[PDB]
Amino acid sequence: KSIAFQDLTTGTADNRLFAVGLNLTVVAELPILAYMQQTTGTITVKAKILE
Amino acid sequence: DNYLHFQHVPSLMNAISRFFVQLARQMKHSPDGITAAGLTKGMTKLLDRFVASGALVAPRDPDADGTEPYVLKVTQAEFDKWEVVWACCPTGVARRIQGVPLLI
Repeated sequence: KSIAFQDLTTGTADNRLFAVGLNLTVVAELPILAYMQQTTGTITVKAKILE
Repeated sequence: DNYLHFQHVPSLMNAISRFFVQLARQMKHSPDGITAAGLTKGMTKLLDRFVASGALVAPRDPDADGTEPYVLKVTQAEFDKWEVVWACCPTGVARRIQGVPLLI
């Protein structure tokens, strides 16, 4: 939202040219991935009576 | 002779099994899914509730067995096979009583 333009020419005493500059910043979320190896297994559930 | 011919002993375990089934069905919709870490917290909560209701009691002999009413443990052999087991000490019933009169 904040916009402000800066002048870049001393004057029209040399070339008759008008120049104006602006500065911007860009925020980017670069992704990095770590390779994995997949294996399968099993989980079993049992119920027991103590002693 | 398995302490099973008493009516309530199968009833407690059947109720706990039904509760576990309902918990596991809901857990399957979680992002990770069924996990050994996830299956311990819920079981601890339900077993604590059952202890609070009075269904599970401490072992009769504190020397031989620990004071805890239930033991929940997870064991791992290799990486493919996991195992989750819980043991319980059911409440007893009072059905046979004997009196012995004496004379001073």
